[PDB]
Amino acid sequence: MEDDMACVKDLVSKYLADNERLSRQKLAFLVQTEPRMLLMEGLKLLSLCIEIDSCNANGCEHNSEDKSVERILHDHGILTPSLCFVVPDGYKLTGNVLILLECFVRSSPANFEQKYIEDFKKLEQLKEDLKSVDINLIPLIDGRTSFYNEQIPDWVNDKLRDTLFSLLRYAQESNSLFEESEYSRLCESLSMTSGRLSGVESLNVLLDNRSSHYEEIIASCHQGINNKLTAHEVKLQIEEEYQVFRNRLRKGEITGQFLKVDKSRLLNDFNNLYVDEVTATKDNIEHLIYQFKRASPILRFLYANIGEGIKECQMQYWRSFLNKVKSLRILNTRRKLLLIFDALILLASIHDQTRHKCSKGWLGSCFISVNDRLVSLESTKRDLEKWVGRRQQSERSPPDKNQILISMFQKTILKATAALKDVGISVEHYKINMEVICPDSYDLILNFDVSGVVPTISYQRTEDEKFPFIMGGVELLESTDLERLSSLSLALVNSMKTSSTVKLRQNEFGPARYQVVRCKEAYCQEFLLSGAEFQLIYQKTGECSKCYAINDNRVGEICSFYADPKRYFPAIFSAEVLQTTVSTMISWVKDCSELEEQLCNINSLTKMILVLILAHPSKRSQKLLQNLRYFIMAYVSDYHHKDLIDKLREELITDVEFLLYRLVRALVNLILSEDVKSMMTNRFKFILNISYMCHFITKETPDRLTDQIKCFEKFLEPKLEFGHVSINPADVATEEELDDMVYNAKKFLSKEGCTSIKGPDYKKPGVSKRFLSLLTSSFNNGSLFKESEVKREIKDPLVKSVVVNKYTDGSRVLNYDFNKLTALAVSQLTEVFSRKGKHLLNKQDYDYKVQQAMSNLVLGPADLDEILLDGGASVYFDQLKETVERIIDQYDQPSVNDLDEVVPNKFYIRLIKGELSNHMVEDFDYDVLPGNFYEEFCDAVYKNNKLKERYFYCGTKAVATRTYFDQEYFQCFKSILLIMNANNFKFDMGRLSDDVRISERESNSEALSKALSLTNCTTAMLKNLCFYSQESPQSYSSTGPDTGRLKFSLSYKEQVGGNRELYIGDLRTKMFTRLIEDYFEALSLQLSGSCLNNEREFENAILSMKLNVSLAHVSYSMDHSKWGPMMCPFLFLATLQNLIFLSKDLQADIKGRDYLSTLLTWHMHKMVEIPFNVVSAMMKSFIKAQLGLKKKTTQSITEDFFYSNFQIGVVPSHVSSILDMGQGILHNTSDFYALISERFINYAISCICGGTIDAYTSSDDQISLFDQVLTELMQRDPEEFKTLIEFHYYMSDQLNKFVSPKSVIGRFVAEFKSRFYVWGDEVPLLTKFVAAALHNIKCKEPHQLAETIDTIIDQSVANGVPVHLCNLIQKRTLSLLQYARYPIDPFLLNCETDVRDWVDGNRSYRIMRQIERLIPDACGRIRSMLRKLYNKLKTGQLHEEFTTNYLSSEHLSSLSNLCELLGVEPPSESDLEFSWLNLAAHHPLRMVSSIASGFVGLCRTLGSKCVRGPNKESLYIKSIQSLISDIQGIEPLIDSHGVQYWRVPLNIRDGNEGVISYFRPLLWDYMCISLSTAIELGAWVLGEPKKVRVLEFFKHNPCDYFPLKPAAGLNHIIHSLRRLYPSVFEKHILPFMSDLASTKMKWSPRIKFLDLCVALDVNCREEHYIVLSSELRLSHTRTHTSDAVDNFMRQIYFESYVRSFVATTRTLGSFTWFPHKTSVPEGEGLQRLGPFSSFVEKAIHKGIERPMFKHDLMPVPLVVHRSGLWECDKKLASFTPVVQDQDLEMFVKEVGDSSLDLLIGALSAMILDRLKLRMQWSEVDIVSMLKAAMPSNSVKVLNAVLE
RNA sequence: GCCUAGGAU
RNA sequence: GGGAUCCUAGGC
Ligand SMILES: [Zn+2]
Repeated sequence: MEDDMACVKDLVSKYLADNERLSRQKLAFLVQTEPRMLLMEGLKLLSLCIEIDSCNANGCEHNSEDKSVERILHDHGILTPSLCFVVPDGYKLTGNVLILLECFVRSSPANFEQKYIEDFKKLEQLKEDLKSVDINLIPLIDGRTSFYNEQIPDWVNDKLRDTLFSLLRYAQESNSLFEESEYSRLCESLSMTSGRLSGVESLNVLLDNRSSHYEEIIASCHQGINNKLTAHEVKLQIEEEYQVFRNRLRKGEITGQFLKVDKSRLLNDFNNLYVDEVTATKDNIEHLIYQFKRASPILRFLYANIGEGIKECQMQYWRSFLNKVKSLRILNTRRKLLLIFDALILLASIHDQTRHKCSKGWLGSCFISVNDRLVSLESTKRDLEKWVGRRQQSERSPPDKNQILISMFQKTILKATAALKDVGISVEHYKINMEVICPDSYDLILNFDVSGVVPTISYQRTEDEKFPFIMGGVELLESTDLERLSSLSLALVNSMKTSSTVKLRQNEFGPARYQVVRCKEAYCQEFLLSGAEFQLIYQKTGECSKCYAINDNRVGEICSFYADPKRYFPAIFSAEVLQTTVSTMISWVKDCSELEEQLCNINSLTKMILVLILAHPSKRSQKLLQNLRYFIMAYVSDYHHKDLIDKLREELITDVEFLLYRLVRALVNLILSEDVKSMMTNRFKFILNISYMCHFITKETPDRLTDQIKCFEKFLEPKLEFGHVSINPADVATEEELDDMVYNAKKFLSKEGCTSIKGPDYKKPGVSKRFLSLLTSSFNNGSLFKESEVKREIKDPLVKSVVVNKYTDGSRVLNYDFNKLTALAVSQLTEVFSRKGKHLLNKQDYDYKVQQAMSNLVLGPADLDEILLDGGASVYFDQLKETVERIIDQYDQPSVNDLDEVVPNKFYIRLIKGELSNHMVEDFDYDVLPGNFYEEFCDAVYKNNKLKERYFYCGTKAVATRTYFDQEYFQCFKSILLIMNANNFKFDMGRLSDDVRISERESNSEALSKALSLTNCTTAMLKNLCFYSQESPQSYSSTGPDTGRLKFSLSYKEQVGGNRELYIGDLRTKMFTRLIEDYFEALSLQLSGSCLNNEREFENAILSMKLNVSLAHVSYSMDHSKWGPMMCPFLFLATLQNLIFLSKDLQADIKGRDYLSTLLTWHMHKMVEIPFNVVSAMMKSFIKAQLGLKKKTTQSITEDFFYSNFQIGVVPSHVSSILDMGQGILHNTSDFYALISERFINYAISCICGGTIDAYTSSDDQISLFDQVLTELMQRDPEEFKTLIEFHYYMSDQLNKFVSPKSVIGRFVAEFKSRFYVWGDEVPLLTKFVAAALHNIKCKEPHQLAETIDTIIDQSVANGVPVHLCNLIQKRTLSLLQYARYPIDPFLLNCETDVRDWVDGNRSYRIMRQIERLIPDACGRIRSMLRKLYNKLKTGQLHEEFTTNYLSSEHLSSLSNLCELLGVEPPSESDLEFSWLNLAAHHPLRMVSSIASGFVGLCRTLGSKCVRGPNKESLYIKSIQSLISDIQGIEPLIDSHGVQYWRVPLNIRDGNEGVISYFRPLLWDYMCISLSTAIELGAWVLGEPKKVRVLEFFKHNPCDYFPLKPAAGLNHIIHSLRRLYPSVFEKHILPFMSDLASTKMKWSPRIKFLDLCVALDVNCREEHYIVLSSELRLSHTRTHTSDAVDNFMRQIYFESYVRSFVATTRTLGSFTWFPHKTSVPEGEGLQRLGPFSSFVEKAIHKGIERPMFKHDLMPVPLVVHRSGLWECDKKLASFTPVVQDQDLEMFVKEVGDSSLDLLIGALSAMILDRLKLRMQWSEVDIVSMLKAAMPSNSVKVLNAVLE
């Protein structure tokens, strides 16, 4: 700790500015050794610096020797009788007036004003005495709120502050030095404030340690470049390059890379694109539609022809009851559970049959028994026979099988009921019959014969003949297929609620167990199409791809397939949507005369496409549709890339895709049809929207492993050609790695072009020195700016999951073990063999025997091994055997298992474990267990000393120890759990599966806590958690800080098409990157053109675009490939080290540049990790290929790259190359680079030709808007235009920026960020928004999905979607919700919306509309009543007799009280009876990824106790339904769409408060919602609704639009917050963004409306819309800075009268009403400043802190007197704004509270000095104002003022 | 492979 | 990716 004081003493000796006035305390601090002495001297030094800086900035000389005002005056030559001893911190005299000063620091507005008022009273108590010598005193006060002075570098400042606080943090010393008051004041003074600068300059508190490796890098980055070239010079180089390029090109030495377009060739190649197996020339629609319906199982089932055709049985009740019993894990699943449970349902069906001849619940020999299981009957009889036989033998080794069977039945049923009756309710709802069990049944069982069909499931494919129906019977134009598909998809989705059961029959014995299988069956689901039923059958549960089978009763097993439950979602219940989609889509192109005939064919084709998408959803069918957009984009263009068509040829596997290809090719050939020309825009829209029919599938991933391998290959494969791949770089970098790094850094800049015997070689990384020098020089010469930059010099730019590492020692592991991994792989392989491999290969194959040997090796139960030796593989096993043998030979803190030591009946424990496995501890149920059990458990735990001290404290155990004695057992049980932290292999597998990892993961905040808790300032700030904290390093090498290097990790982010990469960091990597990110973004913010962060740029982009397509100017829409993995931080550093910013200052520039150099140098050395499963799978491939068990495909380069390093020893773990930039990490710097480079390139092209170009960017995309000249030239000299484009390609390639083959050039479209535009018409996107809105449901409260879908629909409607679609979607969602039977309240969603209900409505306005529609003739007067009420209130007549009198008050008859307080008749007596059931009127509903799983979770959660009691309990929803159904005065009511709302009588409104506690009346909610919305929106929403019939039909062309705008002081809000709720205000706005502790507000206008609005609220963009003017008719319409400147003026004027204050840069700015350099133009309120205009400009709006002199109006300072400005005994000028009644009211309120003579004198003086200027007072009153202000004594004050 | 009793899912 | 039984003891 001594080193701390040492180094800080060194700093304060060095960096302290030379001034002898600091020397004294300097000495006093540089000599002490006692801690307390050092703290005192340091704090005194800091306060001295503060007061010095203050007295300098104000203009008062520093009282150094600490004189006294008596002495201060008497040594100045005046007489002073006697004073009280006061010590000033500075003073000054001017003639007969005096100026004092006093300053301090306080960081809390509560403890701020105290010092202010104390100093003011201490000064006035001396002014009163001073007044009698004819001398004026002016008591200045200053209130700085930070110790950040100006004579001291700030990093030294806080480096001193924190070490002082630490030395002060001696516990014993702090205690035995002072009390808690001053301790608390001091600790919050060294608060480690975030300061005013960036947060990286703190680097200067650490060593350099930059010995040798850091030099040559900078040299190379600075060696060849020449960043000084003049402006004119660059023209020469540019011209020479252009000339040599054109010359060497025209002679045909380089390619052309660009082709002109022709529709013929494009169509021809698009047709013959896949021409190797689509043996077709032309296409007939008829044969197509014919062979479609007979394609594949689902299709052949849909369009088929089937189905030309309540009992309260005794098979359901039993089943429901047994299901419920099974749910709770009561019974021990042991040697034979489910068999008896099957026998019981067998007897149930037997009994039920012979009474009413039921025909249900049966397929051949099958019956859905318990958990959707479909058992046979024969094997049941056999196993029952065998069971009773061996049981009789056990009785032998008397009774008959009947007797023992009924005995078991009686025993199990009795145990069942006995367990149930502990807590569970009984037969009361379970209406069962104990006659089912006959006194003899086993015989009756053995005499049951049913005949029928047999069930089968066929795995392998078949032929198209086992289908016993007639294929083509349905028709396209009808909508049966969609409903069949909906039903089937729902039957699929529902296949997840099954729980993993325990099978009964292995069902097969032999390798045919994957061939057609039928002995028994397994689980099954039920669904109805129109008439009869159908069973859907599967075998194993979960959510993994498997087989299925569709069984029926009249025939067996219509088909079978290979689907997967998820990914089939977005079709359920949505049938009348898709049809409407297709219809409105067709509706566009239906007027093309040249297409009149075969139009119906188009219809069929469109429909067919959609059904195909829905029937066979698969990965590689998405990209085919997506890529289509680029083709159509190319069609309308002019020039396209040379190598385009070879992109749309990815990969196809099975047939269906080729069917889709043929269909779409036919449709394109028919739509395009070169001999038709009429409607181009509509066909454009049609095809384009057809291309977006890809989102309909899903966004998820098909697999995991082969999804990770792809991304890993994408990562690695391009970093190998360049020839630089390091491996396992240790934290201490050896020399060879540094050497290779230098060599590669040199190689990177070795690019060349157009001057060589080889010419340019595209598609290879690197930058050439010529172009880089040209760029840098042309940038430094200011040849890339405009007036918005030359006039504004660039100010200094300095003013999810996270990985947790492992640890074995000081070091950190970085390499997996070899032999451990070998053992792991072997084990896994043995598992794979044991599960499936053993049932596929023959026993006389060598591979089978090998696997057998390796399995009996690894677990417990040579001529073959000799042949193995002859098969080469000899030594591999010889070593591996002993290796893994030795690996396998090598292998009281309170916990959860201890429960088994207390609770003997385990069933309770299983209950508890389930409940915890569902809900948190905080919301555990009270009634899961018997009430006595809690007390008995608490007793049995408090007895046993062990667990007692393990959870009780004898001296969080405190809260439990205390509560147990007080006998609140439930809180005790919950607490003991909150401590419990519940929230044949011969070795241990899990330990191995954990040892051979390296990195683990954690959430965002779980680590932020564990960080912030281990430091002083518990306010999370950037530069506090890595610089000044425990566990941080001291110095740093050229590689990284002494903690280590910058790790990372890999994963994938999924989208449509392919998947992008995802880097993940640790805490430190994030913390350090964030600084560079913020820096570069702040820097880019000054320059115009970027569009990644801003908003008001993107709209300018859109406006420029829309403007471009009116004159046919040639747009150029680009893109960029491999942007991520082909950028390098070396390039950023190199272009930075040559950047020269503002040239006025000298050093801080290079300081920042060096800091950034160090940061980038750290970043260049990252150590990317490699995932685990990738390594496991590749090792598996290796160990296979070694023996070559199953020869796979020919290995790519990655497998060899691995195996090479693998069969030498080392297993590759980390790779640290140079070539790759982070993918998504270093965004802002990449955008900066792209912007600068693009501007330079456009500059060059301007230099060559005679035109201009405008561009933009987000991260890699771009546009280019050719000027008029470059457009109009293109039509005469195509050669020159093409060569310009080519030279652009070349140049832009030289700077390491490529162009993807999908860019285009055109005159008819313009693309940006996927937002297309055309002339005249506009292009919507229907399919995208529809497919988005179809699946956006998760497992939240059903009151949130409402606003979710409402937001989605509001966003969509703005883009030309027609509203009918939206209503259909809303109805679909409501039906999906009703499927779970959640009783729909009134306001859940408004399924009636219109076109006015979005463009001018909120989320709730539509609620008001549905209510208005529901129950009229009541609101028809409530509206007028609220209208009168609001009209009266808006002018503030009562303004309080409603909020604090009615709103909070009990809504009992308050309405009638309003109606009598306003004079309108109250409602009827049969009005209050309306209400609406609200679940969760006490506490929100308790709750217990993907989408399907989310939906099944939401479907499950409802049932299981979604109800909280009065205090805390649990119930159901059916319960409350019954308990309402009891009371015979409660009448429900429904609407057409379905909206429950009730009628309950006021006569029993009380007297039965049991269930009625939930209900809530409707008109109350209507009133309050209406008032709130009206206050918020425009008050026009309280007219009278109406429907119009004033229109005749007009021929509505399908494309016609009409843009629209929606129909709509923060300082005052903040004022009211600080005036009403101070505690909430200080802790939520000041630390967020504010510093206004030293600010006054005692003179500010007030508003009553806003005040009461805020009191209620605390008590209780969307630019344009684009719609069709063919809809705008059928609707309804309803019937109805200068301020701030004048506020500051009146504030100053009012303060001028209360006292006298000096006018300086700190007095004025200290107020609140002031334009503190906000968004204000040059001249806005400068006319309303009088004598203060120039000061704001010349002084305030430049950063100049000085006092006011006489030269500031056109050497004594100025004094603000009453109204007019005064110098020493003379007036120069004045100013006086206008006053109002309310301002005077607030004035006389706040001033005339305690004293009187002050108000009288002030008013008299104001009247006097305002009369002598002859202004007029006739505009206001006096007497009534006084009365309204002083309600009891206005007479005497009237007399006083008027006298 | 079976019966009884229990434990774990 | 596509069929769930494991341990200990007692009588066998
Ligand atoms: Zn029946």
